[PDB]
Amino acid sequence: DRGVSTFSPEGRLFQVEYSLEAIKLGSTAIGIATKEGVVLGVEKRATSPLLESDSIEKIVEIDRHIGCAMSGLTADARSMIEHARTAAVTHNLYYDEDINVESLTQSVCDLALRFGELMSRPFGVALLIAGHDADDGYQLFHAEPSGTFYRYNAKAIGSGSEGAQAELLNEWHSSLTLKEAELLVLKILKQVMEEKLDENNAQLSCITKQDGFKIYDNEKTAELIKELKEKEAAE
Amino acid sequence: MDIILGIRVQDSVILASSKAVTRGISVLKDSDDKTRQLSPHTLMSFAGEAGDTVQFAEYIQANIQLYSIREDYELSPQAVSSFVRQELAKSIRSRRPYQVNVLIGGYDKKKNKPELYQIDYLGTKVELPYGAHGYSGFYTFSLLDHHYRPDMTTEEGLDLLKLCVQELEKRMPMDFKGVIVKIVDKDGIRQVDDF
Amino acid sequence: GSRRYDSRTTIFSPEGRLYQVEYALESISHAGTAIGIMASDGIVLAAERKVTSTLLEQDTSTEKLYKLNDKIAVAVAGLTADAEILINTARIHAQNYLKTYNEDIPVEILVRRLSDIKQGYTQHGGLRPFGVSFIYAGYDDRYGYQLYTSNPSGNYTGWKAISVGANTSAAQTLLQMDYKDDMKVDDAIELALKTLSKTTDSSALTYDRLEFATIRKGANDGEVYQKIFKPQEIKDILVKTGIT
Amino acid sequence: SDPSSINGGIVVAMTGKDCVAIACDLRLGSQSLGVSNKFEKIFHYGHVFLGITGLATDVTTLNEMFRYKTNLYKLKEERAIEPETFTQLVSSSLYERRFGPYFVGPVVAGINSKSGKPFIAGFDLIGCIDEAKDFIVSGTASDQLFGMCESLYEPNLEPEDLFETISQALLNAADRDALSGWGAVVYIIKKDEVVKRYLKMRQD
Amino acid sequence: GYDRALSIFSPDGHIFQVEYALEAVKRGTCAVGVKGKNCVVLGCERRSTLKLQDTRITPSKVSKIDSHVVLSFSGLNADSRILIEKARVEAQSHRLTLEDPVTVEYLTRYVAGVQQRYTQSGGVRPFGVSTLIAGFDPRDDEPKLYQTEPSGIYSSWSAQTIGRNSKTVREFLEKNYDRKEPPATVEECVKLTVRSLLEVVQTGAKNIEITVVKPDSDIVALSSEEINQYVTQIEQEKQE
Amino acid sequence: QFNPYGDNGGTILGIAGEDFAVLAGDTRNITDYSINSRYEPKVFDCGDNIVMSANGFAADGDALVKRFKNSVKWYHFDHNDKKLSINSAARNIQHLLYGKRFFPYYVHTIIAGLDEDGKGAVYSFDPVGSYEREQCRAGGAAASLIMPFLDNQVNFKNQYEPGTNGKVKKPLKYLSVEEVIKLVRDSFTSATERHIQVGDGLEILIVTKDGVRKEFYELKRD
Amino acid sequence: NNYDGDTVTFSPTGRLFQVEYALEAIKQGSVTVGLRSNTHAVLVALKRNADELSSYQKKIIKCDEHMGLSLAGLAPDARVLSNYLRQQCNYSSLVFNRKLAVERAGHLLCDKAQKNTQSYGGRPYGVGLLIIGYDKSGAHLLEFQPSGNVTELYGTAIGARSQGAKTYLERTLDTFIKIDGNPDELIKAGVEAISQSLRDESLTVDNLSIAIVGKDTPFTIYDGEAVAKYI
Amino acid sequence: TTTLAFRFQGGIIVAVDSRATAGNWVASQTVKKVIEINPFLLGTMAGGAADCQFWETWLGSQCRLHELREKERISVAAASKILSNLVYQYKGAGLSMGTMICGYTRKEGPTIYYVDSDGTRLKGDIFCVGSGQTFAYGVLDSNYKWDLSVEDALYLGKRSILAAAHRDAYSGGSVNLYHVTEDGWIYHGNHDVGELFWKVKEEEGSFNNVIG
Amino acid sequence: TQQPIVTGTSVISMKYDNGVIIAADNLGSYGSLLRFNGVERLIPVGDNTVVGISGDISDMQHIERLLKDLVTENAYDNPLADAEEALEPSYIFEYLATVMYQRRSKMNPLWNAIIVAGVQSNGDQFLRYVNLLGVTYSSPTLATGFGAHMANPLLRKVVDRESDIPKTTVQVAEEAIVNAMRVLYYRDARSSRNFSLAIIDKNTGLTFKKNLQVENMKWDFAKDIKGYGTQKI
Amino acid sequence: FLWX
Amino acid sequence: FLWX
Ligand SMILES: [Mg+2]
Ligand SMILES: [Mg+2]
Ligand SMILES: [Mg+2]
Repeated sequence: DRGVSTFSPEGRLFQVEYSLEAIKLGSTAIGIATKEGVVLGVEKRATSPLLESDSIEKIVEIDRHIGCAMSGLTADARSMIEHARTAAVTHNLYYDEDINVESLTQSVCDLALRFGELMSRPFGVALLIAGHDADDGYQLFHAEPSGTFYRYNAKAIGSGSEGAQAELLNEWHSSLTLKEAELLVLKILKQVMEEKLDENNAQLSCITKQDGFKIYDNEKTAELIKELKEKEAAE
Repeated sequence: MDIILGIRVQDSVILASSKAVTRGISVLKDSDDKTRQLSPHTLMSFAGEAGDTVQFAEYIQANIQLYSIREDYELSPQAVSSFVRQELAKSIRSRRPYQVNVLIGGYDKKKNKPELYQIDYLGTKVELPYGAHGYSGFYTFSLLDHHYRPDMTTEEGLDLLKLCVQELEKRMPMDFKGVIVKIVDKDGIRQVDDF
Repeated sequence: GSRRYDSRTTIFSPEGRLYQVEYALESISHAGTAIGIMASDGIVLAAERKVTSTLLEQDTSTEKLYKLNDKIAVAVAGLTADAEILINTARIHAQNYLKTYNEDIPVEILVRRLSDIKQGYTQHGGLRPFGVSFIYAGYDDRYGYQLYTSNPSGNYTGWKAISVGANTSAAQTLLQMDYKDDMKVDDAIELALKTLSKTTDSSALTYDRLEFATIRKGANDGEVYQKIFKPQEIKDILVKTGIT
Repeated sequence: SDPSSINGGIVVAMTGKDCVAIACDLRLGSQSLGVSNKFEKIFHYGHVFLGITGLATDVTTLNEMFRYKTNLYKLKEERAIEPETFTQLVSSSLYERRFGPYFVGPVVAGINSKSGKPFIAGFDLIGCIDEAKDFIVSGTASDQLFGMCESLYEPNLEPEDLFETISQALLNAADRDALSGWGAVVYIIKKDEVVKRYLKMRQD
Repeated sequence: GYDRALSIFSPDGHIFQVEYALEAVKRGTCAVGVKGKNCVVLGCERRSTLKLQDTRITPSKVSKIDSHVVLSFSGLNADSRILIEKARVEAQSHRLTLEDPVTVEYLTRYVAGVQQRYTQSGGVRPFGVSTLIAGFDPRDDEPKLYQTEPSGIYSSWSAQTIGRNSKTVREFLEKNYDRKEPPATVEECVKLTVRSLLEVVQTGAKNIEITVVKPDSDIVALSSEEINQYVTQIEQEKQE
Repeated sequence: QFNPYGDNGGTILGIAGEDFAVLAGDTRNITDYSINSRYEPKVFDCGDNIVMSANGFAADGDALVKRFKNSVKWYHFDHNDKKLSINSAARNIQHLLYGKRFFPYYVHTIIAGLDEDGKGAVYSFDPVGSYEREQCRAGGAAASLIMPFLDNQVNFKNQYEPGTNGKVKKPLKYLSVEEVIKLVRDSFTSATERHIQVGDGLEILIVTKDGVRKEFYELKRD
Repeated sequence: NNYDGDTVTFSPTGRLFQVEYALEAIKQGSVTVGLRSNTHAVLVALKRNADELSSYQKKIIKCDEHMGLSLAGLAPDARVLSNYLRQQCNYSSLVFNRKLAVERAGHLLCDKAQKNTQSYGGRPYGVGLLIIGYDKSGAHLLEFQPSGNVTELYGTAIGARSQGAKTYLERTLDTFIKIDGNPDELIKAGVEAISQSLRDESLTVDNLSIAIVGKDTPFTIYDGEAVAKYI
Repeated sequence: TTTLAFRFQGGIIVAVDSRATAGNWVASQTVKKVIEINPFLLGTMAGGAADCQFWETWLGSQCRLHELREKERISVAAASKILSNLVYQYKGAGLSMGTMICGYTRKEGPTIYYVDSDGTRLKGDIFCVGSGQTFAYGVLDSNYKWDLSVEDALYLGKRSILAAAHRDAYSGGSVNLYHVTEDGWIYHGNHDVGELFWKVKEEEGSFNNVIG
Repeated sequence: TQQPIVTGTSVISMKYDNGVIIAADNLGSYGSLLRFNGVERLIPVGDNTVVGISGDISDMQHIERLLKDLVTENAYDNPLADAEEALEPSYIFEYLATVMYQRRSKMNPLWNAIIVAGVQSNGDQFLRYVNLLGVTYSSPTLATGFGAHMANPLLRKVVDRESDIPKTTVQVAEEAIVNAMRVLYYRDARSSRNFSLAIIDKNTGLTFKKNLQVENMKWDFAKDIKGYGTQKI
Repeated sequence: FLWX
Repeated sequence: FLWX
């Protein structure tokens, strides 16, 4: 075989590049950052109709001011979330304040490369970390198993990512309302999802300064799906 | 903690345990149950150092409950007492030993016999017809030596126990706020609500 | 580094089998046959010694049948050295249980722990598994007489009659043919020998190539006796049944 | 807070003509308070007898420990341990805990099955072996037992006579010690029969 | 200590050791879970190539984790024992610290966490086991059925099957199980479970095990005759 | 036997205004009946408009200030040069102090600065890290002399409105920086008179939104 | 070929391929320029974005009040090494009340990178660093390579098309070395240098990252509207 | 220090003094001896100021992690047992903590747990903890009924601290009142003993030992 | 936990206009026994620093080795080891201060009182004290042991505050130090007549003076002292 | 050290 | 201990 921490002739880590392939196979996850808040949406993708879709937890609370959406080997994300939650709470205990979204992301990304021959392989999951802090306002971060993270105005990860990202490029502007962003996530998810989009196979969430991180009810998302379809037919 | 008694009669084991929890010059509580059910037919009363008593009781309870699930079988009172003794026998040569004294009252379903075990914090185990811990023994042992018969009924055992509590309420310096009484027999564990 | 020379003893095949467990079982299939038969009033353990030499000391020998405590014995099939490591562990586990609970260890608990050790060598540690299959013959006051087998996979199962080692396929067909539930120990002794006699790779079954043991309640009143048969006692039981 | 004299108790062993005797009291107390009048201090592993005085939690622990060790011995050796060998095992085991010892006064008694020779031995808590032709004493009334044994004892006593001598040695020694008595047990050990007798003694 | 990374990524982004563990599950005897209105039923296949077995002492396919939660599995039997033991210990540990028995979701999430850890720990191979974990939360009458698999992913199921020919019995359950109206009674739920196993098993003799779990730690395993009555009833209705 | 602790004497004093805060300390360092230094500062600018003093055992005092200054530096590195708020500093110091709960820092600690609303703040700590925000706190050898004077003159305790029959209290009001420095100077001259470990010099660090200013005043040298 | 499996294996010509592959990760990285006078040292870094919706990867890290670097290659490896420099700079301060010499900083990075190239299991660092600083012997610029080779220079550049900026600085050497007591003019020379490494893209406001340290200037980074002056 | 918490028809009443001492030196009169762990959980402090303040702040972090992990507010039993299991690990090290964990949950209802540093954990309807506990008990026990109104219960809690604040040298400053309902804890203000004593004396006609 | 065995007594020092002076006697006491008479307790580090050590001599000899090793380590990969990157008094002090406080915190102290006297590269006078507790302080005059009680009072009559340092010459400062050493010989029972003195000047550099003796002693008045009160003979 |  |  060959080492786990081996460089390719092109100057990339084999195991990191192979984990990126695993993330492409994962269900779609989309994040959009506005001045009124950050929206996170995911494809649930139930393998069978007997599986109770509401038990598919691919959007997750880290603190009241930080949410998280995942794509890839979602089992790997459990210990990453556990670390993020502990980092957020521990920082509040030491400094009596909310922890910066960037500092939380950086803490999660420090796990990423702690693998070799520490854990046996890199994580097979990418995270969209959305949040708000007083300093840099509403933020969306893409945290990879490479240990790298980029800030994004909008970002799609998973199987339909390259198609969804090209769509987010055209649609996003710096004056988007929260309601516009919600519809935009639903619109782009419906385009890249195999099965037809409804409230049971797709989940919306947002983080606002006022109300913090909230996962939307199936009732609330269903009204936004109905609002979306009417507006597309209206021209 | 202070007063824990045990009387093995013909067909049952009876455990009486004082209700007072005192710290300094204040009786904080007067309704404390100083017992844990280890298994359906095995009950353990405990007395000693604050914190250590409950921590040790619940630790033993967890281990016996784990054994019960694993083997789908209830450990004999003899087996439970031998396990508890060995835990205390380890404890005494630890950095900080459990300062907990216990009575184990059980009904062996295989033998159809009640069994009472007295174990101190050193890991000193004895099977007895009647047992006590702390200063209680200095009154109750001589009283039971006189009045106890091996073929007594549960009702006779409760009257014999009332005689012990009356003697302790008369001659003991501290107010222990009465006792909670529990019977262990072939039908399991039940609490006498009016004592 | 050392990665180059690692066999990777604890991995799955594309088919979802454990290579080293499968190959260890292949190893055991060449070992001398061992039979266990459980009757209503006792258990028989019979085992065929691996191609004996005429200058081997037969009376002061122990290859197949080992004592774990006063109530439990095992028949071995595979590497004797590997078996003795596990037997010494099992003997200690039995005494640990007695020390803790002041009661003789129930047969299944001892078997499960020995089977859990074997399981470990298939899931972690990067070591080869133990090339050993056991037949556990024992008695406890819960289930009475019990026959078990364990194998390098760390999987164990209960039996009325079972064989391990060589020609188990043939042995299991003959046991399945002549076994019945209301069987006595003396009948089970005869079945055990008749089975080995037919499945043996040798020309004729003789006393010097056999190890034999019974676990009866044939002691005095409600207590169990283990009898590891002496050479002369195997010679007598072999004539009595009319095999020689 | 002297571990050796919290629970109290005594053991004595004597040799006779082709026989040994070992005897112990039945008291277990917590200093002044008598708790149990059934606490036997003599155990046996095959034909080898061990009496243990001192802290009762260690008496129980060591009994369980030697049962464990003699059981593994028998499985590996395929024979019962002999008194001379068991004596060495007791000594090894006690000295293993040299700087955290068991607060005990053990006494080995038994007849070697091969030679037929009567054998007795005593130990301190640290494992030092005290071998004797005549008698071994242990416990809270060891002074009393030394006085009784040294006067009463004579060599080559018959089993029935030896029984009287060891019984009177234990009883009279126990009645001069506050922490000993409350009943007594005497083992008479011959080559291939063992008689166990409970003595009638004053219960104070 | 043995350190080797056995579970690693391949060029196509697969972890072959995790996928080969699923093959071991696919080889294992069939196990089915069906949750009704007021009960969950765990049905298990037992291969009939083993006669002269002792069914008194042979490890049962359904294991109690606590008095209110049960765990069946498909795959390597020896591996299952390690997960069951850990789950049983965590069940007692939870009662000790939270002063409350585990929820079915919590117990599932723990077992799933253990399976996941063995997919990115050095020196270990993944568990060749998928589990069905069923029961009732303390002081709750809503039935719970969860599935775990070697990767460490877990999820809640109205009804689910795992093991050999599980795709056939999942096909059956997918058309025969109504989400709007689950089996109203115990009899209905057990029958649908036995029916689903009779698509795959062979004979309805000593090949089917059924365990019924009801609220407030009410778990009972059905005997041969009890199960045989359902088999006899289903076959007579079939001939139509 | 070796005693790891010593007493270096001196006394410190923190007062909070509306839009400012002062942290004053004498510059005398002593052991037993000997003067070690007449000018050894123990009130430090720690950056981010936080001033700190750890009075008692000077070795433990310097160690703590050193560790907190270092804590501020790493807060900048780890959180994108974010300003450490006085409330966040206070919580961080609690964890520093309680870290050595079983071998304590033998010092009394006071920090001063502005809260996030721009208002004057003083926090005080026990040796093992129990802390509390206050308008007013004296610490060290002469704390028992100065503190009751501050209660009377800053918080207007036991002072009633003349002719109200002791029914209406003297109303609380913020003091000017001029009035606060008068109380600090009178507090220290009084302490110097009656405490042998207090004197030589007084160093005041004043914290406004404009930064950290210093003032020095002579004290009696006997 | 057969000798690139790990860092512990030499090739028949005496090459360490895993180190050379780590060196390759730098060439793929975005361009960054370093240059100094006698009074000031300047870092200029071209930041790279994933797309138009993404932020621009921050290239410049502060190590102390008098020292910091720019990175090209694996950013997480730059974080590890920068964190190690912060600790060594900090150790020098607390223990010796002494600002760490820029030369010792280089020696410490060299020895840390080397250990990863001689041991089984580990891997080389996949990043190159330009360390600038002002210490007791004036302004300094270092070039770190993950082979362990550290080099003190007047000016240099690393990353993609770095040869353009490196040729310009080699020509301009005599001019920019004597920009003493003028920060803005030394930056302009650094911004003109990095411009020689541009293809199709030009320097925008959220694209350009400049850092400076000097005689009466702590290590400070300029991003966003602060660098608009120099476009 | 004097802290009390008692259970009645209208929920839980929690009352504490605000005095911190260093021997006979009165360190502070303005100490917060109640920590609001969450909207339905209160923690009281007695003993070592640093020990109580640190570990009850830490308990709040552990309770937050519980509701993040389990998507459900922690039980009073579980919250109290985290703190009791923590101090038990430090038993013999010299932590000094007398603590009441007071709160409401659906499954438990209003619940009070006493937890101290020698590892004692007790559920109960009435507790008084601190140097002035006996003074508080005297007034509380002699006036306590289950059927007290919210108004009367608040006053009895306030009056019981005032009683201890007066007699106990190591208790005083001010009274901090809390009321815990099914809807969570409600703060009922800071009451300076300076004004409260004379106000109570005059209106109630009590404290006849004092020169009026 | 130690107890000091072989010990050195007072180290005294002060600042003057251009530099610092430090002095210490050449005695190693063994309790009341004046055992060793050839002990140097002033240890120069480079040409700009002198470390004066009192207390346990075994622990002093350990600190000598640390400083000797510090000079070697500083020279490693350091082209400016004898120029801009030479060891400063402030660096040498902060190192010792760190070690002293670490050793007290591990309950195994170096049983010493240390004064680091030197001149910084910018010409500033450096004079700072550290002891077994890790306590540090600076002052125009510093002294250890009996020196703190008897030397400081005499040295503070010359330099009472900061403003007095520019007004104090090396002649005046040295005279004060030599006078203080005589007073310590009169009154310290664990002192010797023989001592070493070091001047670190920002112009003339390091001047190390060995085998100095206390002289101009007043003993004559002793002949007039008879008995303890009433005795006339 | 404060007490409460 | 036994002594000699
Ligand atoms: Mg006892
Ligand atoms: Mg008596
Ligand atoms: Mg003064």
